[PDB]
Amino acid sequence: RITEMVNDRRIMIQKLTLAEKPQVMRHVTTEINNDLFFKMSPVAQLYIYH
Amino acid sequence: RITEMVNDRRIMIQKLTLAEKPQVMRHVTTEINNDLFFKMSPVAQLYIYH
Amino acid sequence: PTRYGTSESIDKFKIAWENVESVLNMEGNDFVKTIMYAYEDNFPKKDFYMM
Amino acid sequence: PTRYGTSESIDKFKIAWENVESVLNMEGNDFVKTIMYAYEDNFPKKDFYMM
Amino acid sequence: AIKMMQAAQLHRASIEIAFPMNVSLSPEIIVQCFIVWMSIPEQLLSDRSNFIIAAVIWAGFSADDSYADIMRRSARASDRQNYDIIKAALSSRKFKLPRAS
Amino acid sequence: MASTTRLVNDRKQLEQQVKDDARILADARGLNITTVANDSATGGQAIRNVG
Amino acid sequence: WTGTQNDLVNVSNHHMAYDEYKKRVAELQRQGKISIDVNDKHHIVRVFGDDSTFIMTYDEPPSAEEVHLMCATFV
Amino acid sequence: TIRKDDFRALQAVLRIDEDRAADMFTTLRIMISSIPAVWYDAEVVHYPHT
Repeated sequence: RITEMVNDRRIMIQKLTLAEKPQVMRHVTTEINNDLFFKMSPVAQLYIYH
Repeated sequence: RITEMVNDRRIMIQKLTLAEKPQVMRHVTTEINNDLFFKMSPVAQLYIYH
Repeated sequence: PTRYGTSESIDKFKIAWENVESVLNMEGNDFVKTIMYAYEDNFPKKDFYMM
Repeated sequence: PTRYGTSESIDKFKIAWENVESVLNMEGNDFVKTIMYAYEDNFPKKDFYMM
Repeated sequence: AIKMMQAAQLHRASIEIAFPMNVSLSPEIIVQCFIVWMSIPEQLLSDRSNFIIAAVIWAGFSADDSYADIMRRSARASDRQNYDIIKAALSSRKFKLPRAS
Repeated sequence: MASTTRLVNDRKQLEQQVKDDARILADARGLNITTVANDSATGGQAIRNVG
Repeated sequence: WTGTQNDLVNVSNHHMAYDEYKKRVAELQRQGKISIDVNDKHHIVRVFGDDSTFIMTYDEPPSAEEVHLMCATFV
Repeated sequence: TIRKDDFRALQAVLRIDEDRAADMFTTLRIMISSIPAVWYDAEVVHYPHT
């Protein structure tokens, strides 16, 4: 998911060892995409200026 | 046995004695195949690097 | 492989290797043994035991 | 002519260069020697020796 | 030295270059890329690293394309193919670079 | 153009021969491999998912 | 030319000291001490005659004992 | 920006001397003839080694 996130080839992500592939982590409930950012338009000007 | 090998160098040994021939002495020689370490292993990269 | 767990078997194998090394041969370095020991955390336990 | 002409290992060049280096330090050849040791990177020893 | 010696033996352990973080086209990056281009043999590097080096080199010579416009060529072609295109562009009648092999 | 014009090549061949026979007879004493450990960690900044 | 000579000599051995301090720091990093991710980016050396100073910048600031370890290694 | 003349100097300073080449070749010649060749096919593991 992170690799698909960062489309730039200059960035390269650490490779995973065989023993580290099946390890388990906790992810967030819902991801932050452009959808959420589009909904802050009425107040975006203040944030940009500051 | 020593004189027989003609591999790379000229080995010369003086005649011992008419009476010192039957003297006994211990000399061991390992007899184990060494071709079973050079198989294709999933860890060969570590061998090469080290 | 059907007597212990996936880790107790590894420990038993290590003990057997150390015992055999100290029984027959004089003390040395055992290049392959140290190579196996150092990178044992880069492999899952099952395939490490198989290897 | 024969016996290690234009096709020899770069190892052998050290042997050949010794005589030229010795001659280039004979108290009266100093003009060429300084020019050689100042502009080596543009005119390396190999082409000078070939010339 | 050890890594370069290993990369010349295994046929599959080619060196992978890690570029500096969150700094693009800094003055030292350009000269370091040039040194890599004309001093490090091409067969000892990964296709990705060769492509990045070639992109940094070609950014400053192209009449129109910029660095981002060149890095955007990741799609529509592979890494090795892009590297070959750029290298062929750098050996034309107008530009000539060594590219040590 | 005589036998005096074959001295440099003679020295080259003699040097190669001496280098060879100085190593054919030299004893083979293998060393003990040491200093083998896992010391190739890789750093960098984490991802640190926001939410 | 006393000041010029002093500042030329002072700025010379500083580079040779930093060169080997980098090796020692890399040695400590592979073992467990200073830890990875503590790598400087810009180092500036300023010389005024005999007296001189050395400033190194970091992206993540090392903790207090890291500073002591690296300063001891450099000295 | 860099002047077109700044490259030929860079190529000139990167040249390799003859004695340097001989020393380069000696070590490689003694290394190619001793390392086992059955491990050259090994797939890379522990990526930080490259």
